[PDB]
Amino acid sequence: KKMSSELFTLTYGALVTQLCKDYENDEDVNKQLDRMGYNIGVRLIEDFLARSNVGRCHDFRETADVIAKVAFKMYLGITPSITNWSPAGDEFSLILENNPLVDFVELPDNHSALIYSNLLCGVLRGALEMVQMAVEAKFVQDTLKGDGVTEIRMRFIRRI
Amino acid sequence: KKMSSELFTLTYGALVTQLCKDYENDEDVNKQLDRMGYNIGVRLIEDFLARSNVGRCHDFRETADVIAKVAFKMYLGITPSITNWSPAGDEFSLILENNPLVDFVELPDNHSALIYSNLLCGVLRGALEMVQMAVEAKFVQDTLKGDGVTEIRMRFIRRI
Ligand SMILES: *C(=O)CCCCCCCCCCCCC
Ligand SMILES: *C(=O)CCCCCCCCCCCCC
Repeated sequence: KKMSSELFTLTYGALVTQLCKDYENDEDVNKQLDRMGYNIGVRLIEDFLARSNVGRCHDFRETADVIAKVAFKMYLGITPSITNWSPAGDEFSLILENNPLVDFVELPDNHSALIYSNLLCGVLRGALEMVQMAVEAKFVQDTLKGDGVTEIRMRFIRRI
Repeated sequence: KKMSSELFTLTYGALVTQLCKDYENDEDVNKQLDRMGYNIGVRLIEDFLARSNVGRCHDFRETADVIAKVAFKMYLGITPSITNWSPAGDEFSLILENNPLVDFVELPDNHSALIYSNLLCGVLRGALEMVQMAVEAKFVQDTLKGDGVTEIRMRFIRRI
């Protein structure tokens, strides 16, 4: 059954806090969050494929639509918009007006290099690798850093 | 907006995995999970009170009903049953047939002392402390350990 995001967001917060304690270095935390996200994505994809009707596909644009309109809604309760497609159609952006994971959070002094929700990039990359799609996911905008929106840039590297 | 539990459960899994790496001792992990839960509960209560109609109360039985029928549903998508009330009415149990947090999980060799979802005990204790209620929350049954259900025993210690 569906649930609100508050407990999830606070739990993610505990994770970030623990990593900051474990490494005392924002860059290390960013790296670990992405790694964990990757491992999560490799597992999460099995659940998604079982609960969706995409079957076996490899189309990048279809993948963008499914990620934004189905996966994000299913696992985070939000529907980001798909924007800025590259001429080649191998790059696009996910625009989030609101990011549940940053609720109740206030990025402190000197923590500017920290990419708080970096876990999501790993999830996207790990999940897509399992469907034979090598991609690059990265944050280019973050409301926690004063930006108007949160933006995840997606780039298709090659088929695996 | 509401969301499924899979990403939350896998994220919690990453947290437990990290703690196991950080301490290499199940008892330490249990302790840290509970501590984190406590900190989460102290914050989560503010969100709950703002989104509920309980106002300022201190009744233990009412609290049990609200926890099981409102809070668990709101934050975890499940409604545990309330059972085994003590004669004094200062103790009760939360019975969970299904615990989202243990999905996709298989408690390994020698990890028997680990209380995988211990975070929840801390959440309950921390949240209740903020409403002037000192309590003890502990797992007495766990489906991960072969039990028929997951059981969280709640005991009212005193008003703060
Ligand atoms: C076929 O060409 C489309 C296949 C799309 C598969 C998308 C899998 C995404 C699941 C994980 C994303 C989680 C985002 C929060
Ligand atoms: C008045 O006597 C009842 C007040 C009950 C407050 C309950 C607060 C519970 C919120 C945190 C529990 C989270 C469980 C997943």
